[PDB]
This record gives sequence, structure tokens and C-alpha cells, in this order.
Amino acid sequence: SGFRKMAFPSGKVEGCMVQVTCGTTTLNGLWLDDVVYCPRHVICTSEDMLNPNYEDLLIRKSNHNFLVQAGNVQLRVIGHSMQNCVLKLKVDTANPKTPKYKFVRIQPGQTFSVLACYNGSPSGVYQCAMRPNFTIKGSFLNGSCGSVGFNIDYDCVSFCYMHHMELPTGVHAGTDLEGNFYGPFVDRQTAQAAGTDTTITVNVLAWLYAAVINGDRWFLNRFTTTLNDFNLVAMKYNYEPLTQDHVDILGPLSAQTGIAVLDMCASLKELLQNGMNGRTILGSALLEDEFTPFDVVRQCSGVT
Amino acid sequence: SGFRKMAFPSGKVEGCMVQVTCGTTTLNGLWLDDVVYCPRHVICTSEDMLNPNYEDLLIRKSNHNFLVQAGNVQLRVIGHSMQNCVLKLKVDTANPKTPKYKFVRIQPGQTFSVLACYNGSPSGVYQCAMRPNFTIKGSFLNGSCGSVGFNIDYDCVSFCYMHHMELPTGVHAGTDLEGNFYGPFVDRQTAQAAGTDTTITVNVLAWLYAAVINGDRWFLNRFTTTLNDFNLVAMKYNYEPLTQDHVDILGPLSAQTGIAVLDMCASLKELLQNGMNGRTILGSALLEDEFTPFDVVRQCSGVT
Ligand SMILES: *[C@H](O)[C@H](C[C@@H]1CCNC1=O)NC(=O)[C@@H]1[C@H]2CCC[C@H]2CN1C(=O)OCc1ccccc1
Ligand SMILES: *[C@H](O)[C@H](C[C@@H]1CCNC1=O)NC(=O)[C@@H]1[C@H]2CCC[C@H]2CN1C(=O)OCc1ccccc1
Repeated sequence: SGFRKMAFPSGKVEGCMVQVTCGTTTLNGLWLDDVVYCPRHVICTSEDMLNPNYEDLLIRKSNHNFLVQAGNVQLRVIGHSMQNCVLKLKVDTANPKTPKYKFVRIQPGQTFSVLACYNGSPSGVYQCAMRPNFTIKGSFLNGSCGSVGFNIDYDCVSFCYMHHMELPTGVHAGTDLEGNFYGPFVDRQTAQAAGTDTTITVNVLAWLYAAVINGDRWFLNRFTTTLNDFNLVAMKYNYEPLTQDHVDILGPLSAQTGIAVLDMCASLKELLQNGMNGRTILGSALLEDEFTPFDVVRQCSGVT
Repeated sequence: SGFRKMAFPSGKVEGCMVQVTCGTTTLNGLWLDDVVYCPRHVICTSEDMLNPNYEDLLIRKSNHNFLVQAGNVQLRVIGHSMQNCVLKLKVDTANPKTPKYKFVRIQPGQTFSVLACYNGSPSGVYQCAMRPNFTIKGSFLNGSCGSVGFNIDYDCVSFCYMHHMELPTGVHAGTDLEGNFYGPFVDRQTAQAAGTDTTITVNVLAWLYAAVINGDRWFLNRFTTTLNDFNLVAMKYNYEPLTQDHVDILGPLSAQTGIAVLDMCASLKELLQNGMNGRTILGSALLEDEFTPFDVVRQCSGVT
């Protein structure tokens, strides 16, 4: 019973967080095997961050200029290199707590857990969606950069996100662990536009199925629709167009509940056109789009 | 920037979760030093759970009848005892991963992290408030009982909650780690009433301060009020009465923002009387009461 925004257990990832310091700048690094990964802007003074030439800034830096601290202890840096927007610091000690892991570039609409860190210490854990405009709605202060996003598949950690910055809308942008930004963002202090924040339609539908599984069914109506008809209404509300692959992804939830995907679409259409009329679904007064179909199945079946 | 419902990092607690089996019934236990704590209803068959005589049921049980599994390995049970609604199984091995810990009976309106577990394995982590009616709004299926709620204060884990059951409203009830239920609940299969779900007024105010700190200030109005005047409007909306101790608790947030507590109260009063008019605060369309003032300070100051 009940449906909550739920992070993965963070223990495997807590054991990989270190502190990386250059000059005055301290942020978080991810220690996997004998490599520490961190945002390249660790090398920047406050002057530099307006229009930094990272190649020129890095050339002034040697191995000994990077202080890497794993709790109590100082790691010895024996090599450094820049890959896109991340620094790879080679250290003389393999992290003995290195979990089984992969680096994955996650797709828009997929979710992951953020372990928010400061000075290489965990602050807290929460779920985020990689939004269609390649932003996330996180909670990040100064010193949070290098905090990572991950998924767990049994014992394997899939790292998909490293935190680099805030946009003027109060949303967040970062890189995969190869240092390639999600979306059109760059690591300098300029006003940067994410575009239209489109709603993840397949996730809203997944969450309406979550609501029906959990006994909230007041919004189920007597109508059906077509993909082309629904999409006309999606377009108006800045919803992602629903496609046959999305209908296929929702098939197991459609089956478990006996509500056809296009019947749920008709329900969604009436909610978009009529609002909630002061009513709530799973204790929310708006349509939630940060649960994937997998998140709904995982949570409603107790996957561990 | 940004404000999220954020759990503590779960690593210290992941290391204390075990599986406890009696007959057909498997649930979660908490392994601290040489003791495993679990819900006493582990001893019940499905027949028993209607009107169980736990004293009589337990008398038929010996040490060897309790299977305790720490991942791969079987723990040897060398003693068992019932304390209120929890079983204490003495095992021949101290948990080598036992963190510094305390057991605390938490107050209504205070928050904690739930590590949702099945078969002694972590599923996920989320924040809950102990509600004024001593329920929580969690996500729990069959097999989740023995899952625990905790706070962390630097390196010390404060265990405050163990999960025992679901109420007909879809909310959850459990015990402290001494096995005393929060609220009027009993561990048997009967329809049980939590009463009126009163809103945690001091937490709503904390979250309105969170909103102002994060730049959401549209709801700030030109009026002030008095405690007695506000409370007249609180009463009508099933809000907890605001007291001088609550005003004192909000003092640091009032100071940091320069908004007097009674001015924020006047804002809240207009939101209760007028609703949101289709607007949102920190990405919510209703008033959130599951952040304590401490949760707001912790999150807005990067405590680790
Ligand atoms: C890294 O710890 C930091 C994370 C930020 C701090 C405040 N919330 C958050 O998420 N990242 C930055 O401070 C980056 C830094 C690296 C690349 C360039 C600098 C500036 N910056 C940033 O976040 O820019 C914010 C901004 C917003 C509007 C207009 C200009 C700049
Ligand atoms: C423990 O794993 C289980 C947790 C429940 C299962 C479904 N969601 C959830 O939180 N607890 C129970 O199943 C308990 C069990 C122990 C004490 C008595 C039995 C029955 N039960 C329970 O949760 O009662 C639910 C209920 C609801 C309405 C009317 C009658 C009974």
C-alpha cells in the first residue's frame, strides 16, 4: 500500500565519495578503482569561471596541486587528464570499496538517485528524472558539484550523472561520467537556457496506473481516445507525443489493471482539460511525471 | 538552489538488516551488536493474525525455530524474548557493522528516513513524518515489516520506527525499537481507526520559509495576524494550534528571511482561505507539512 518517490539505497555509492581540492576550490569526486572523477571547474578561481580556458588553466596544474581526501586520509595523485568536462585523477591506491559498476548515458524521461554530497561527505539521497530538456529538479548548494546520480541493478551501480551547475530557472545541469553534458549546457558562469520543460507523458500514465493499483480511481472516465487525438491535446499542454513504443512499455501495467492504455489516455486528457477540481491523486494536486513505468513495477512488486 | 524531500544516506543501516523466518512467515530484522530486533507477528500463521495470543504462540517456539540470515550466512539464535510488540533474538555473533546508535521514541511532527526492505534486502529509502495521529504515509507491501525508520546525527544512528502494519486509509503504523506502538494501534488483523489527520502547522510554515529562501514569494501578502486569530482559522482547517514554542523554533528562519513568523502566518491563513489559484510553491499544488524547521535549515545549509 502507498506510493512514494523512493531513492536507491546509497551505501555502495557512499563508499566511493572523496573530497578534491585545488587552491581554494573544494568539491566531491567519485573514487572507482585507482581513478577519481570530478568536475574540471575544480581548477577555476572565481575570476576564471566567467570565460575559462580549461586547457590553459589545467596546463599550470601538476599532480601534487590536487588534494584528494578519502575521509581521514590523503590519496597520492600519480596522474591527471581532462575528458570533456571531467578530470580523471589517477591515484596510487585502488578504492577497496569499489562496487561492481558501469557508466551509462541515460535517456530523457529515465530516473536515477542523487547522493547530494559536500566536502566528500553524503548529505542526503533523492530521486530525479532526466527531463526532456536535459535538466533535473534537484537540491544543490555551493560545494555540491561532483555529487553523482546512479541506478542499481541488483549488485551493479550504473552511474549516469555528475552535478556541475544551476540554471536561472532554479533547475540543475550536469554530465555523464565521460564528462559530456546532458543538453546544450557549458561549464561557465553565463545565463543558460534550457528550453520548454516538456512533461514526460509515459511517466504520467505510469503514475495514473500506480494510482489505480493503490485504489485511487475517481479520475477514470467512460471515454477512450486514439494516439493522434490524445497527441493533439498533449501538444497544447507541452506533453511529449505518445508513440506505440510507449503503449508497449505500459502494456504490463495495462494488463495488471485491466485498463486499456488509450482509456487511461482519455482519463489524462480530461484531467489536462478540466484540472483536478481540488482533488488529489496519490496525495498530489498535480500530474507527476518523475516515475517511469519500471519505477512503478519495481515499487508495486517490492524489487530489492 | 531547489528544495527536495531528502532521505539520510542509508549505508550504516543497510549493514544492520537481516532476514528472520518462523515457519512460512519471513520478514526483516535489525541486527545490532548480538541482538536481532523484529516484529513479534513473525510467529503468527495467517489464522493467528485475527486474534493472536502472542504469549501462548511464543511459548511453542524455541531458539532453533527462528532462522536469521545475514545475506548468505545463518546466525545461531541462543536466546529469544518478547518486549511489547517486538522480538529480541540473541545471536552468538556481534554484527561487525554495528554503527554507533540510539533508540528514540520520536515526537509527532518529527521526520525520519525509512529504509524499505524485503527478505532482509534494501528496496529503497524515503523521508516520513510521524503524523499528529501517529500514522506515516509510506510505501509498504507484504514482507516489509521490520523495515526501520531512523535519523543520523553525524555518525550516530537514531532508530525511531519499525514497520508493523497498514490501516484501511492506506497509511502505516509501527512501533519504536522498544516495541511500543505509536498511537492507539495493535498488531492484529482488525479495522483500526487513526482519527483526524491534523496538519503539522509549524512544518507548513518551515516549508513556506524554504520557499522564500528559494525565491518563491508570490504568496507573501501585506497582512499580519495574532496567534489567537491564526488558530481560529487553523482549527477550521484541522491544523495543529501554533504555540510560542513553535514561534521560537521558527525564529532562526524568520531572522534569515526578515519575514516575522506572524506575517508568514497571515500568508498561510490567506492560502487556507483562498487556495493556490492554480499556482505552485516549490513545485507543489498543496501545502506540504512533512519538513521540520530543522529539515529546512539542514537542507538550505548543506549539513553532512
Ligand atoms: C558546483 O558546486 C556548483 C553548483 C551550483 C552552486 C549553487 N547551486 C548549484 O547547483 N556549480 C557552479 O557554481 C557553477 C560553476 C562551474 C561552472 C561555472 C560556475 C558557476 N556555476 C553555476 O552554477 O552557474 C550558475 C548561474 C546561474 C545563472 C546565471 C549565471 C550563472
Ligand atoms: C508486515 O509485513 C505487513 C505490512 C503491511 C502488508 C501490506 N502493507 C503493509 O504495510 N503487516 C501486516 O500484514 C499486518 C499483520 C501483523 C499484524 C496483523 C497482520 C495484518 N496486518 C495489517 O497490516 O492489517 C491490514 C488491515 C487493513 C484493514 C483491515 C484489516 C487489516
